[PDB]
Amino acid sequence: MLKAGVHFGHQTRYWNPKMKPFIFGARNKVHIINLEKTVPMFNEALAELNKIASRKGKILFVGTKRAASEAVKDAALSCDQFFVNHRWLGGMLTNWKTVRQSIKRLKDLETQSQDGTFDKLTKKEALMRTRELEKLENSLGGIKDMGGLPDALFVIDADHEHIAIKEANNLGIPVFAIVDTNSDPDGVDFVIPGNDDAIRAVTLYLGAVAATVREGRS
Amino acid sequence: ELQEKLIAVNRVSKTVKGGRIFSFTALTVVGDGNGRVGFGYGKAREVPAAIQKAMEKARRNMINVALNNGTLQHPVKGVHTGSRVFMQPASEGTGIIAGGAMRAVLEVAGVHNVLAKAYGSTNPINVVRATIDGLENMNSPEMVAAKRGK
Amino acid sequence: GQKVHPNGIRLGIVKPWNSTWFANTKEFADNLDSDFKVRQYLTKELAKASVSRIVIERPAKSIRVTIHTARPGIVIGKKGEDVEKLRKVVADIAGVPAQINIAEVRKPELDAKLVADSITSQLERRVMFRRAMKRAVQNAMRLGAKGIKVEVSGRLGGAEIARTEWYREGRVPLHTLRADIDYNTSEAHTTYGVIGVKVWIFKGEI
RNA sequence: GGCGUAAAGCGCACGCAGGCGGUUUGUUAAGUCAGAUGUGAAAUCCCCGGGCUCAACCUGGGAACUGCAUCUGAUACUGGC
RNA sequence: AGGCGGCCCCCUGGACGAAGACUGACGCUCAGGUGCGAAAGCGUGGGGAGCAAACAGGAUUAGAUACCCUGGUAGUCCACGCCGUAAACGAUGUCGACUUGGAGGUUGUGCCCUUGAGGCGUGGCUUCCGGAGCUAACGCGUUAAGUCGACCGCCUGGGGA
RNA sequence: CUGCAUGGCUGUCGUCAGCUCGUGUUGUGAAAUGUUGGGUUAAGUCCCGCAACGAGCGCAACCCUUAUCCUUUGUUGCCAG
RNA sequence: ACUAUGGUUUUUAUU
Repeated sequence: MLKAGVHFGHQTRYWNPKMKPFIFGARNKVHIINLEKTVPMFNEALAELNKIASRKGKILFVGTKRAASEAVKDAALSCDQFFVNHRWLGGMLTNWKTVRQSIKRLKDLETQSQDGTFDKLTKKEALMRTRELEKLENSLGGIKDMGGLPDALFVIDADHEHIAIKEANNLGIPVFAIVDTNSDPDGVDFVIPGNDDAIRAVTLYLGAVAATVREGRS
Repeated sequence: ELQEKLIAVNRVSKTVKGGRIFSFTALTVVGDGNGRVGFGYGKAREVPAAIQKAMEKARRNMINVALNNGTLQHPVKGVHTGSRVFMQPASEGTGIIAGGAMRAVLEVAGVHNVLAKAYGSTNPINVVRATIDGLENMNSPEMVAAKRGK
Repeated sequence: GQKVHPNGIRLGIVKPWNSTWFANTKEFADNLDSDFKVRQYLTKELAKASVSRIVIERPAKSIRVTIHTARPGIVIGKKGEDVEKLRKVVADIAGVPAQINIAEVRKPELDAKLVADSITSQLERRVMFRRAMKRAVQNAMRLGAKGIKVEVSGRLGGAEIARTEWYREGRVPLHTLRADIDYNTSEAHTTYGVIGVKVWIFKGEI
């Protein structure tokens, strides 16, 4: 384990009281976190990711928030891992035995503008059906090459996404997330402390996880 | 390894015109005669279609029965609406014991040394949902490092 | 559905016809009386030549005909370039000299008339018929086609019950104009009950 | 076995008789249970065997009537103090 | 509890918290009993502007017994008795107990230069939200119809009742 | 004789935009979802939005037909030069 | 500104 920044400190109470998984105290209206109760979890969050990467588990990285949606695309330039930075749909994994027909439509439209029937009359009218491709490239474009289901889902926010969590968690796929003291986890299988500032969530940790995926072998 | 059986068939009630609808409903079961069971309900026009939708549902699910001394590993409750089923173990070298419609499910699970009470609806398409709520309520320990039995 | 007829109300477009006859415009109404006189002794000779389709050709005060058969050896033997043995019959039943022609057949089991004859053989005999229906579907769909209807009505018991059934496969557009659906009607009475067999095959549009 | 509704919560509160009531150490042994004696005939349903051809009828012991009284004990729990 | 507000008044039951203390089971529920009235009704005496069961007049209409529209009795106000009753409907029984959180109201009790031209703990009560669960479904959600207990009353098909 | 038997053909809405499918989803279930919702049209037509998605038949296409300017022909039809 | 009626019986799934 390597940074992974976890404290500033900053802000007053935006924490869940129920349900206080990492906070243990307050000083000068800033709340402090216990990093000794989390050693068994820091030695797990990327250690288990390495275990499935060493077993050729297919990994899906999520970042639809505009602070992460481009850094996750440079992370896919430096690693042969799956990424989504645009929208999700209800049934995107939990209806795959039907929704794979939209993937098979996506790949058929990537070749449709080379048809001899596409050259006829008006350029504007010939493209009206092939324009549906840009909506499938926005919802299934990140999973069309996967040929099946992910082995794990990785997110760097604990409450920005919802359908990306519902589609994985119900289907028995483990979700991995980092939690700031301004968020509370739901539908997550692997949890650890982190920060909400993009310079820590995006710029540090989204590099540190790709350094765990490039290790397999097996 | 594999046992198959037909339990019930019924025409859909609806007066649709004038005449009645030609839809039918069927209930079938699958098992192994050794410790597993699966069930299927189906609805389609005429019995030769409705029975096949039921078989294709019954060929898509399988649950294990918890067994000890050749009978149930414990007495168990299983409920679906008016079907408030209780299933309990019987004596050595026994099979009647089982009769009526419960015999048709125990015949594909393989164990007639099991006694049942419905405490309400014996309606075949609904009581079959309460028995498998009982098979999901069967205990397999996963506790023998602290608690007695097995 | 179900009365839109592929070889009736939909026959006036894109399909080959089985009869054409020429006459004086002032006596077509008089020559109309002959259209059964050319069939009455010939219709029961078509199966005896294994014919899949007939084309009646009748020039002014003349007769020709063309017949399509997979098994011409049943009616002409070897080698097929002398049709005398059939011409001498066709000219005698017609009461006028004739010149008949014989044509070849491609995929003969992919035909609504053969499927209908293969199913009628079971019901005119009061035997098990569903085996022949499933065999015809798994014959046609593996020889060509994209969907098929094979339907039966009457004496489907169960003793003295009548009933009707089909069980469809693939897709079959019966209301689309230029669908080119291959079809045949079959109807019979055993002197103990009425039976009917209905067949439609879809291969491709236009 | 139920009482918002399909059938049932008193118009409501107070209260005599009845029902119910925190906790520990003594003490009692009513209630509870334990070691035995006495009895519940003939039978019941059941387990094994007998006098008569089978069977009735008659058996000859089990299993059993889980209560009621007396004797000798236990004191956790419930009740008395 | 049913019930109770034009305004202004006196007599009298009841609740509970913080720092603590004393008494010593004195705590809960009840067969039959105990006690009283909203609006009309009855008795026995007053009063009358407006409204108005009943009642009178013309339309409207087949008729109008209702609406329209002109008049109007009892009653409505007031008191001592009798009536003792309904949706006395927030369709929910009285008491004891265990649950997970947000913000305000109300009523007590603590803390923090209050440091902001403000807040956080925590009992009795409460308005809106709100995580499990309960249900035939709509509903009930710690002031639950969740979860477990003490006591009393009631009920066995339609209508007859 | 009879359209309360059995075929066949059948009125009108109306070329109207509607009727349906498979696999998922949801309820105790008949049933619902999609096809509803938001703009638009002649329109289940097209975008938007989306636990439902893509599809089938109907549609739109396809087919026939018209004013103008051309074009083949050149007649017993026509006559600008 | 305007109103009340309808007894009893009651048919497709196949020659």
